[PDB]
Amino acid sequence: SLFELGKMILQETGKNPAKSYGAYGCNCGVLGRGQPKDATDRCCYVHKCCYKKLTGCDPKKDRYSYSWKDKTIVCGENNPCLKELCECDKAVAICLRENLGTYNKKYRYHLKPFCKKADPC
Amino acid sequence: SLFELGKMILQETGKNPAKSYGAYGCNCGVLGRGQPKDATDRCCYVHKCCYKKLTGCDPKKDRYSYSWKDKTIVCGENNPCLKELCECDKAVAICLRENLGTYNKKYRYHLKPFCKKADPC
Ligand SMILES: O=C(O)CCc1ccccc1
Repeated sequence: SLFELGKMILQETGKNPAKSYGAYGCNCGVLGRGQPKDATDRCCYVHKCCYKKLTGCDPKKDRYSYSWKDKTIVCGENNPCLKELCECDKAVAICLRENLGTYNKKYRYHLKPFCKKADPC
Repeated sequence: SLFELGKMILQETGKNPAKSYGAYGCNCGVLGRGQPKDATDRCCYVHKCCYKKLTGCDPKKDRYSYSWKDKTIVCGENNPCLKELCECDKAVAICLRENLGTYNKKYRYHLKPFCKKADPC
């Protein structure tokens, strides 16, 4: 769900997930996808493209189990969809941390309706 | 559009609109409505209910003209829909400023998918 997604992003980046990534760019947080704005945004593009196959689970609401073991996100889920969902969230969390170097605060509270359409997944 | 709306909220409250009201509560900013969580959220519940009386104007994208005169938002505006929309945005801006006294930061980046459903407008 959004709870696990948020903890993962916090754990990886060390930043408040809802505040930095809840409305970042044309892809991250609320809503769907659009043309990415930078690498941080492109992380979430893939993240949502990754969500697309889970038809599945509710990526926002369905909870799942995972562990923070030696500063590594370990998905511990039986249930195919939830396991895939957890791996989606793990990936984006990692990607977000790797691209902290180009995090732009000007995209933090982006107005998404004015985003250009995204390429299909 | 979101630009005039955000400017209004800034002018009345003195606060960053996207940051304070972009994802506040179950009703402020992105998405639809849910059960209000305080007075400030309820100011956006009304705001979104007000959008539903419009006649084909786009509340998120359509620009309109307004003036900041004697510290009052004065909707100019030709085009009747745009004017009602301007009045809708003006209302919530004032309402948001009037209810700054009970603004709760813990609702700032609220997780809206877990909000309980709103009544019909
Ligand atoms: O963005 C923050 O970290 C806190 C911001 C804030 C600014 C003004 C009043 C309350 C909170």
